[PDB]
Parts: sequence; structure tokens; C-alpha cells
Amino acid sequence: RCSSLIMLLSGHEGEVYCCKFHPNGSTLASAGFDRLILLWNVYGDCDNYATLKGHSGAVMELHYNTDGSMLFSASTDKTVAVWDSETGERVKRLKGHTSFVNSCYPARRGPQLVCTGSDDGTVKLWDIRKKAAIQTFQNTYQVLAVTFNDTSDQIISGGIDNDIKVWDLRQNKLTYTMRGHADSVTGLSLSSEGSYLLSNAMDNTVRVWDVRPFAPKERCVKIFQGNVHNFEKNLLRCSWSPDGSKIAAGSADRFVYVWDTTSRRILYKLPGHAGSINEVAFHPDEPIIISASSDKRLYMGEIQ
Amino acid sequence: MSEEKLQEKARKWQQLQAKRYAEKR
Repeated sequence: RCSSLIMLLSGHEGEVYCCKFHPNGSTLASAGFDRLILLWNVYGDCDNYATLKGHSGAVMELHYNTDGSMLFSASTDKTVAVWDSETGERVKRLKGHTSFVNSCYPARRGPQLVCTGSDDGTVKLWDIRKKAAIQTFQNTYQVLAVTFNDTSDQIISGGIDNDIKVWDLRQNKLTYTMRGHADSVTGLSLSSEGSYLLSNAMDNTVRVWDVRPFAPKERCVKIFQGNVHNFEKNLLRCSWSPDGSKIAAGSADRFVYVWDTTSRRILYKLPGHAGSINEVAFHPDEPIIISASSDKRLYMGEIQ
Repeated sequence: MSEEKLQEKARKWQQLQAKRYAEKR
């Protein structure tokens, strides 16, 4: 067993584009095509204790700060909503993007900054007390996944420009371009220790880069196969294990993929889903995996 | 990649998300 809780989560009315664990590990957030975030309990009978309405379009990216009280939600319409998790009312809207917002990310260490990316190309940063766009990094093409580093002083935007592009918050320029992908980069996730960063793209390959000031001049250290991207062209997301040992990239062939970081082999190829798997997440404390896919269902499960 | 195969690649994706996440779908 090695946990406290394969039990299924049904109740999503359409696709689930993003699933995230609360960092305390007792509650759960999942959202997608429903314009409707569902808050589950991780243990117990896995009920749906709270619901978040306030998106006029589908929810592209759910995200939790390490505080875990406020939930960040990049939606399809033009907006990124900021919610609270206990009583569940949207404390803020963030309305500066002119197209479909594909991504958001919490700044967890310092001030609460929400770096977002959208289909216009603008990568916009969002302090919640400003109610405005702080800095807009103008990428010429669409960005599908954005994330901070551990320092929250750089933004790491992956998009359809075949390159992962990092922007410095003080230099306000693109510093270097992680080239080596052959299609649109859909999912970026960064470790709890913050040195390494996962990359999913429609070249049906997964990369690990090392976003760190110590530069090895070719940051593509680890290349993973097995993944596939299909005609549906979703935003196939990613996650890291909290011990940093396992990566998980969502795939288009209904199989929950979990690799080993060191071994570079597929540890887990899990069945059960029926559609393209958008986001697959990791529990903070115990080795539990939820997986979100287009089959309107979630699969919790003890990996170890 | 190229430039025209990164502008047509954006045109095919703008005309993908503009209709897939259209507010009538």
C-alpha cells in the first residue's frame, strides 16, 4: 500500500485539462473543459467538497502555491482567476491577456507573482495587489506553458516556437534559448528543489533541462521517449515527484507515463484512461498519482 | 525551426484554438 487511502474520481462534466495536489496533501483540485474547478478530498471516500465557478471558458492550468490557501487558474477565455481553497470564492480576476491564456504559475518563495502566458504571445506577470500587468515579455509566437524558477526571478515560457525561452525579471530580455525540440512545447514543470525543469512537446519526446545559474552550455541533459502527441493537439502537461526521483508527462495514448529520472526508463505505464491525458500530478507526502485526461475522469493511485 | 514554418505553424494554431475553444463550442 504505502499510503493512507486505484479509486476513480467521476464528476467532471467534460475534459480535465489540469490536475494539481494541494501541497499539504489532504485536498485536491481538478479542472478542465467544464469552466468549473472541482475540489476533492485525497483520502477518505474521495468526495467533492467544494466547487469553483467563475470561469467563462475552459480552465487551462490549475496551480497551487506552497502556502496552498490560494489557487491560481489560467482559463481559456482571456483571464486568470485567483481563488481561495477553504470557503472557495474567487478573490481576484487577472484580465490583461488578449487571447487564450494557456498557462499560469505561482511564485512561492517571495511575493505572490503569477507569471502567465497566452496565445497572443505576451508572457505577463501578475502581482495580485497591483490589479495590472507588471511586465509583458513579447514572444512572437504562442506560449503554451510558463513557469517560474525556484528564485521566482526568471520566467520559463515554453511555446510553439520550438524553443524554451527564459526571461529575466531584472534584465527584461530573453537570456538564452533552449533549442532542441521540433514542435510545440506544451508542458513545463519545475522541481521542488528548483534546479531541473521538465519539458513536453509534440516531437513526442520529453526533456529535462537544468535551469540554474551554473551553466553547462547545453542544458538538454536527459531525453525521454515513449510519449506521443496526436491529432487532438492538447496541452500535454508535466509534473515532478516531490523527492525529484520521478517525472510524469501526460501523453496522447491514454497511458499515464511515469519515468525514473536517473534510470531514464518508463517506470509506470498505467492504463484506465480512455482519452488523451492532459496533466498527471504527484502527491506531496505519499507516493500517490492522480491523472487528468479527456475521458472526464481522474485516476488516483498508489504508485509505490 | 524556420521563419515561414513558424508563422504558418502559428496560423494553424491560432485557427485551432480560435475554433476549438471558441465560445460557441
